[PDB]
Formats: sequence, structure tokens, C-alpha cells
Amino acid sequence: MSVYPKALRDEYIMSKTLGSEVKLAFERKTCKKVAIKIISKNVETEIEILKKLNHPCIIKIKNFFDAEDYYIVLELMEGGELFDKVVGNKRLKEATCKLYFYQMLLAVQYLHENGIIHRDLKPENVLLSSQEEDCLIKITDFGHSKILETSLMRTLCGTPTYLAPEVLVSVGTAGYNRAVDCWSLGVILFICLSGYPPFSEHRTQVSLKDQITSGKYNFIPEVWAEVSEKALDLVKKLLVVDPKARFTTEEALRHPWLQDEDMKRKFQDLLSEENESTALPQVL
Ligand SMILES: c1ccc2c(c1)[nH]c1[nH]cn[n+]12
Ligand SMILES: [Cl-]
Repeated sequence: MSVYPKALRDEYIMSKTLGSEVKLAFERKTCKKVAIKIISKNVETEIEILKKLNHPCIIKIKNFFDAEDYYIVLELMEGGELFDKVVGNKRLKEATCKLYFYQMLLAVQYLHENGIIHRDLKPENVLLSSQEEDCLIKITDFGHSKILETSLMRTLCGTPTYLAPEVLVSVGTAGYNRAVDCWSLGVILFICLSGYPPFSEHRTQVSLKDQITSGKYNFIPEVWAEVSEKALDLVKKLLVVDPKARFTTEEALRHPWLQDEDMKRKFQDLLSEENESTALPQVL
């Protein structure tokens, strides 16, 4: 019913759908597998963000085509989406949750340090590097991201003779937008550890909205008894209603659940294993 642009076709051979829009492709030059995200005709900001960022737990953009549709050429993540590992009460072993979560915190810490809020962190935006359970993860889908309160800061420089009270009231919470990412991470971690969502409409009277605002997650003890008290304590500190009290990425990384030298060693191992193919000889 349509064709690929001549500019894309020149550099790549298009193949099978990976996610439905993400297709598999081969770079003609290298014969290496790539991932091509097709967006129907925001994408300009997403490219701008992707190009500037450089972290091993954040997806890299390889190329871009602005045609009848937008084509974003990205690194292929063979393991697919983390969603596929947690769907329909499927659960990850605590050790796997830790390894993936640690990387997610490093990735999100990097974003916040670089003035970027993702705003749409979910298992569908967390990609696995291989079909192995001990693998590298990367955050994707920067379409809803924000670049960090200059409008309020400038307003405060003047005399508030004519300034509205709601604006002065907003000074209290201003600059805590990044806390939304820490909430999302808390929800992801809950799902990964238990196989079930903390807030849902399944077998409950209370509205999904009321559950979230009260911060009263559904706690099923039979499920959680299999999970450590440390892992649950970290979830608890991220699923905090007050964004000013909620755990930051630094506080989450300093948590006892993350003070695991074995998990840290396994991640560094996976890094060197990935980076061995690109490593140039160095001055000793
Ligand atoms: C399944 C769905 C999306 C995918 C994928 C496999 N691999 C990869 N690399 C970038 N996005 N993406
Ligand atoms: Cl075609």
C-alpha cells in the first residue's frame, strides 16, 4: 500500500516488524542489524535529545529520515521490551530485578543530571540487549521528554506588586518535575518483583485515580513473602505521594538493596563484553 523513501533504501535493507512502529533493518555498508522506528506524520526535540545524550543505558540514534513519515535508525536491542518479561503475572527473579533496576537508576540519574525528564517510563520503553536474563538494558521513547523553571525564576527577579498568589505558592514545589520519573521507576520495580501492578481496576472498588493520589498500592502478602524486605523498602520510598519527600535516583542508588557488589560486577562485566568490539589500543 506504500514504499520506503529512496534515501532510506539507499543505506538500509528493510526487514521484519519488531514492535507494532519498529522494524528490523540491515545497514548496507556494514551488513549489521539495526532497528528502524517509523513515526506517522516533537520528533525534532526527541532527535536533539538522543544526539546529545551518551550513556550505555540510554538508546543511541544512528540516523534520521524526514520523509512522508519520520524514520529513526537506532541500535538493535535483541532482547526486546522488558514488558514481554513481566506480562500476565510473569515475574523476574529478585537478582534480575536488581541488575535491570540498577541500570534504569543509572540511566535516569544521567537524564536528571543532564536536565532531561523522560515522562513516560514503563516496561515497554525499557529494552533488553539479548535473550539472556543477565543482560544490559537501555531506555528508549524520548517522545514525551522535557528539557528543564526559567519562566518562574525571571518572574521572581522583579517586584511582585502585580504578581498573582498561585505563582508565589508554586515556588514551593518548582523544580521537582523530575520526581515523576522516580514514581514511574517505583511502579516498574513493583511490577518486576511481584508480576502484578500496584494500582489497577482489577478486583477493587476504589478508582485508579484515588489509589494513586492516596498512594495506597495493592499489597498481596503471598506474592511479596518471596521478595526481600530491602527490595520492598525501596519500592515504598519511591511510591511516596509528596514529590519533595520521594526518593531521588541518588537516594535509590545509596539504598541498602543496591549495595550488592556481585550485581555491580555482573553489570561491569556486560559493559566490557559489549565495548570489546569498539575498543581502540590505548596509551599506557
Ligand atoms: C522489539 C521492540 C522494539 C525494539 C526492539 C525489539 N529492538 C529495538 N531496538 C530499538 N527499539 N527496539
Ligand atoms: Cl518499499
